[PDB]
Amino acid sequence: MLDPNLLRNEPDAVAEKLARRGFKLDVDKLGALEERRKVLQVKTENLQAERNSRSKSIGQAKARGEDIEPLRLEVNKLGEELDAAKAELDALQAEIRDIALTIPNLPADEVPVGKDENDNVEVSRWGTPREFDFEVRDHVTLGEMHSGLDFAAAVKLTGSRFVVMKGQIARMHRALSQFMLDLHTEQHGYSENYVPYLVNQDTLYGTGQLPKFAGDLFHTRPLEEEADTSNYALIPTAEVPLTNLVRGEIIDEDDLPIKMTAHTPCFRSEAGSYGRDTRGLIRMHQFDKVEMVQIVRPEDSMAALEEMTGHAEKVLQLLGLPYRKIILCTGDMGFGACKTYDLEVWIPAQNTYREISSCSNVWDFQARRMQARCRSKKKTRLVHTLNGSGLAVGRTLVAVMENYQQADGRIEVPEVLRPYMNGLEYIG
Amino acid sequence: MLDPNLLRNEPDAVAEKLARRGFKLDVDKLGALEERRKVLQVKTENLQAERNSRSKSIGQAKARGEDIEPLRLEVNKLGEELDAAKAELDALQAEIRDIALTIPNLPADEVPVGKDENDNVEVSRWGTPREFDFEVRDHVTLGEMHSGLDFAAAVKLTGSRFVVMKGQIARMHRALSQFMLDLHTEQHGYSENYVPYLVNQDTLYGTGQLPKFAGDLFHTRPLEEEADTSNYALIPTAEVPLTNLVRGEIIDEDDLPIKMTAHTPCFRSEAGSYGRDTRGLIRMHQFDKVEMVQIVRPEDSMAALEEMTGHAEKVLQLLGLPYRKIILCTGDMGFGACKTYDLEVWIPAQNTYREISSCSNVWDFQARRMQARCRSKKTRLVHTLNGSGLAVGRTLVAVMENYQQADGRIEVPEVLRPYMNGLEYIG
Ligand SMILES: Nc1ncnc2c1ncn2[C@@H]1O[C@H](COS(=O)(=O)NC(=O)[C@@H](N)CO)[C@@H](O)[C@H]1O
Ligand SMILES: Nc1ncnc2c1ncn2[C@@H]1O[C@H](COS(=O)(=O)NC(=O)[C@@H](N)CO)[C@@H](O)[C@H]1O
Repeated sequence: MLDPNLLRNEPDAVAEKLARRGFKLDVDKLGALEERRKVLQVKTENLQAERNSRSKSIGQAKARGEDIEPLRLEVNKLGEELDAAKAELDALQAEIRDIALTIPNLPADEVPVGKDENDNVEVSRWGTPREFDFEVRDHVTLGEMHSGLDFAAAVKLTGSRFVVMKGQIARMHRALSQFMLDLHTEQHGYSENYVPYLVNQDTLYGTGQLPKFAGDLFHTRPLEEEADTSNYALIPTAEVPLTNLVRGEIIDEDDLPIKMTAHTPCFRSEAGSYGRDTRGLIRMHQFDKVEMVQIVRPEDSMAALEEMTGHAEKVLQLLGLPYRKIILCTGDMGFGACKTYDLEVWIPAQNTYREISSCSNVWDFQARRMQARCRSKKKTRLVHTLNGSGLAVGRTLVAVMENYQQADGRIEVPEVLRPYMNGLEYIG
Repeated sequence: MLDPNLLRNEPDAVAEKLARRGFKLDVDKLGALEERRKVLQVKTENLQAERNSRSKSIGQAKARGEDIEPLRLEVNKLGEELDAAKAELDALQAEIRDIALTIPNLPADEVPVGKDENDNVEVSRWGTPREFDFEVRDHVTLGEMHSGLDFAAAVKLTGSRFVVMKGQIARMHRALSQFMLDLHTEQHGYSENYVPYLVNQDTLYGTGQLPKFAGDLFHTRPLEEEADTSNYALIPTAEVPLTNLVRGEIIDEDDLPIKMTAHTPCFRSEAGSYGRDTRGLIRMHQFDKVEMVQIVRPEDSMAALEEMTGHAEKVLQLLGLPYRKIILCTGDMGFGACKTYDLEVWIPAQNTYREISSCSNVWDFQARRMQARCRSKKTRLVHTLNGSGLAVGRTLVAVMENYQQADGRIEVPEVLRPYMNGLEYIG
């Protein structure tokens, strides 16, 4: 959610910034509801003052031995008028909240204006894509050769967009997640967390999956013994449970930043992807990801974005994987982001770079939904939140398999993963 | 599923064995359906002979120049009767299979007869429970002290019977999983697998979760774009996807045994657990577990059960955790097992042992459902086995409580220190 004061005091300036994202805010519809809400708030306050005064008059008339029936009739009338005005105000506030919950975040001023991915801007590059002296194989072919990636088995067990990994390739996928968690928790200052992989509706509203993106998730049916409290969804990223750990809290500013990481499976319906990324591990219903989340004071979020993006870049550099860093344009950003960097890793068989991390500054947008606040050394204000992949493990495995392949199909194990793979030098 | 030959031709002998595990086979109902099936099979044969004979008569009457119209109508009526016979036979065969899928496995002869968990038999015990010179703290209190187990945060994110682990305790939980996978893959001969955590209905029938235990699982709603193919359930154990990897296969016996391991989250509704293990990590909707699965030739499954149970015992021994090995009696075994060992670990704050692994020989029960066979020639069903090596959450409970110090710090078990960047103590 955006600051309601920006929506009430600068609705036209807010609408203009939102148009850059391709979002059309109906200023006049919201303004008419806000005007009706102000009228109803004044009415409820007037009715409450009038009812309270008439109640004091009853006490006095009763003590004076006067007839209290005319006053009792008035107090009853006023109580019902107050109940009607409160019901109308609650319905109006709900209508306003429903609109407010559909609005994407305001982009930061330095975000370039653009309509889609072609308008994103490269800000830096690292490393040189390997020049091969043989015909490269993609990760699916490499995984078949080593009996390490089995998509057919996953279709039998479950369905499309799942995988079964086996043996040395499964060990390498595990080693990547362990190297990532260790780097972030031993060198980058994040605290490790084990989280639920199912979450409730309050959590989904907190991070912005709800109300607009229910279709992007897998939902579980309620349990018979928890009939009214188990409408859950599988997490699409650890950003959702981690960010919500501060929901409803007031944190002392001196206890910020809070830096968290977790390795979890991530579940996505991938709706709207018919025929998109049908090869291999690129777009799965289930993928592992090592996530970074930061909860910071509002003054420090742009600085924290650079730090967190650097933490993701360090994973790629230590793995020897060439990449490019892109700033997303206004039209290509996620709902809650105000500024995002994507890291795109070189994928030899595709002869292009593919997204391996998104790092975003969410400003106070999720903090507002979650009422996550901070207190200065005594008035409170919303914190800022940030999230970033460090990294998507499946896509990192694709990049390692393809960039480290040898002419005979073996895959050299990157130096940093060897201590996690019992010293193994090559797959195959 | 049981061998259909045994159910059809020695139902009372099968009933005698099933009654020892507390299951009453309805021999009368099954026998009545089987007789209707055999009668319909004969009726179909009578009808087909009549249809072929009347069709042969048409050809003769056509060559002679006689009126073939009455014989043509007779052939059509016989075709309709054959159609009805076949539909009734298919419906009956489905009804018989539906019943067959509700029957538990036959217990092995050496399984002690008993009614419930009080009739289980202790086989062996290892180690000696620690004697404490201070008041024992439970894992929940220890987890609060170190800001490492946060159940209230999990209620806020999700609901009851979930947890959020943080910091050193979360790292210890991870180290346990890594130590277990490395032991099984590097010393015990298991192949590591990454598996789906959602599975389809065929997979659930393959391992026995369906038809009877749908209420034990979390089910996902179908996806709008996979409307007829995405009725999935979250896995309750990696046994489900791993064992189904051999579904529909004919394996050369020289390629057996197949030994697989995986580390996965496990999801369970825990229906019927009102007020049982309300506090802590012992009974959760989500828990991690390092699973072992073996696919073996039928002659080797009892030896494989001893080997696999020993693999799970080695995790406890290496972690210095006292335990007991129990053989479950007939009345306390799970649906698909023919023989199960319960490894139970010492839990200081509860002053008792709690199950940390179940190791089972499933005989040919899942192999039959999955049509997983092997060739030595003729084919036969493989045997399947599964065993926890171990449930990670309960192992964490056991490590936290058994290694606690007077001041609330927790000594890190020696074997986990290389997986915890050399950390000696939690705190
Ligand atoms: N369906 C998918 N299959 C495989 N990898 C995926 C899939 N969807 C996303 N990813 C990977 O996960 C990364 C992060 O996903 S994201 O949606 O862009 N961003 C987030 O989820 C944020 N919480 C930051 O991690 C992507 O950059 C991509 O590498
Ligand atoms: N809800 C739960 N929460 C935590 N741990 C559990 C839960 N249910 C079972 N476990 C643990 O998981 C172990 C194995 O579970 S089991 O159902 O007994 N058996 C299996 O699942 C078999 N596939 C062997 O692993 C149990 O011994 C127990 O230690």
